[PDB]
Amino acid sequence: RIKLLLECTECKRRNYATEKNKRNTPNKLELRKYCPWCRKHTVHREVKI
Amino acid sequence: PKHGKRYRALLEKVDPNKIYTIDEAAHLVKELATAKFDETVEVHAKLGIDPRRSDQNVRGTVSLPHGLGKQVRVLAIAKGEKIKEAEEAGADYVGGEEIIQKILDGWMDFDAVVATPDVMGAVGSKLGRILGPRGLLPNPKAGTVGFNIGEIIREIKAGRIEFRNDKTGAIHAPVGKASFPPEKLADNIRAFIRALEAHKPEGAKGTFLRSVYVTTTMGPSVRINPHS
Amino acid sequence: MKEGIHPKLVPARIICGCGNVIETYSTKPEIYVEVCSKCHPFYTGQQRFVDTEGRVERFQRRYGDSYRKGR
RNA sequence: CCUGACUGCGAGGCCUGCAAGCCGAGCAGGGGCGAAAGCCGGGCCUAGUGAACCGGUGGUCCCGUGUGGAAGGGCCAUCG
RNA sequence: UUGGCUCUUGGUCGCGCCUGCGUAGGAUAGGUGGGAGCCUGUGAACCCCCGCCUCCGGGUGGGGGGGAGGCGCCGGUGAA
RNA sequence: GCGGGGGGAACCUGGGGAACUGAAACAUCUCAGUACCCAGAGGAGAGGAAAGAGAAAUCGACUCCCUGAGUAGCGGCGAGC
RNA sequence: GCCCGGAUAGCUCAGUCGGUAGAGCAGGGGAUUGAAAAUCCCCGUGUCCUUGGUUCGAUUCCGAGUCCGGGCACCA
Repeated sequence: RIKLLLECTECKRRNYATEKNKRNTPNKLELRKYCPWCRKHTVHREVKI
Repeated sequence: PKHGKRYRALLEKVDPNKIYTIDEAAHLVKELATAKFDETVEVHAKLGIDPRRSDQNVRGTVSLPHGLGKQVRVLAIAKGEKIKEAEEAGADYVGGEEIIQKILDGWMDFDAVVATPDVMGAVGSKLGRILGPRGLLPNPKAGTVGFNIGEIIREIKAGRIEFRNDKTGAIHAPVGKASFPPEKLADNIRAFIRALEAHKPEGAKGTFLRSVYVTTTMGPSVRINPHS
Repeated sequence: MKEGIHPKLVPARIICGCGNVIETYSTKPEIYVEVCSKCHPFYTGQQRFVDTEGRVERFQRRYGDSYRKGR
């Protein structure tokens, strides 16, 4: 609705760690990186709504 | 009321009330027509699914060697000792890259395709307009792709047996002629619908075994019983 | 007890909380009623060796005149 | 060129009736960056936000009213 | 509590083979898939009544007039 | 020929059953199954031999006193119960 | 947030439930009409939701999304 939206980010399915980045103009691209708790760091990613 | 078929005469032996039982049903499919060669027993089946989703599709096969030397034509390409395996393990039709050329011009006398790992880029790229979505593409679960070419070939004329679904969901297999014992025929059926459990897509449910049946290839047919 | 049955005997009390639900799907129901209420039976009957009535109630009438026809 | 718009933590404090509010070196984790020191746990700062309660989803696998499951709840995240 | 009976229809899913026209296609072949053919009690597929149902033949089916054929394959046109 | 018939300070059981207030307003809730109305029995009443209790292959009619415990708990998870 | 239904031509809209994409309005072109209207005739705008998919292919059928459209459901 409001151009910013919450997104909770995902690693590669198995559990995750969250936090906004919006929505607005730049559409469906969504990737980043970010280090979880499954394993230790390793790549993580994004995904998810 | 009377049906304009002389097969009505033959229909006297063709009285498909009870689905029957497998030895005995095999006796019925023996007891269909008897003129040109042995009565042409040819298994088929189908089931309840949602074809337009691509997700439920499978089309496999596995070794059932038997004394049937004629089912599922398959071009069986190879390069060397593997050619020896093809030619001696007994396909009725085998060739190499040159036969792929004969196909590249326009030719078609085999039902499916299998080959050695070495050429698979070729058959898997050059023939895409040749094969289409017709299932001529060799498929690792279809007993095709890999070094496993040769042993499966001896099945085409002994006990090939393979599956196939699509946009109509019908499926097929070999089982044996008419003058075939019942200890081997029935076993080929039990194991084939053990194979039907072996290849049920998992999103559809219910009474998945809706039908199992046998059309003699140009002539009389018998829904065999998929149970006893 | 004149709105009881006779083969059995029946006249019960009530409260009637209305109000929402939506329990097992979301929040929790609204409720707001302390209203006491009546909740009750019925009448009708038949014949002796000529000359009767009965009163009775519903299920125990199928049962009822079964019985009493059985004399 | 990437993601440190990181998890685990926090000595010490500013403020302050309470709850809030805000700053934090330093250590482990595992990274980004330059060759290296050294930097980085959001934005140059001061507004852009809300206690609880009851629920929502995804985990954890903690409990699971005789024993075993499960319903159900808790704890983690996180939304109305 | 409250019955009968009659007429109805609408729906539901199979069943009865009761159907399949882009195009080309010895033709109006849903497809999947099967493999190179099956009957004569009408000994006929020649026509000879009628019918099924039609956006033509049609595909389909009872009548026989009975005199060993009829269609498919191969072919071949096809996206099969 | 039997019996009921009514009357009782308080107590009891059943059939009915309320608001002020309490929540610093207020309906869910509480005051409260109270007060009170009526029916009924008695010198006591009901209760009462387990289609129980609940965790021990244990207990063993019920009522009453203590403690359990203001815990387990139920709640605009607020009052409070 | 659930089920529905919706991105076909200038407009609003056909849509064999897979081989073709077009209808009233709308323009303009032209004719006669007293003149404007009205008459009547005629050439035009396209993946047919962006996309795949099953199939031989795709307005058509699967679907993911999409976004609008309506309705429902909303005890913090």
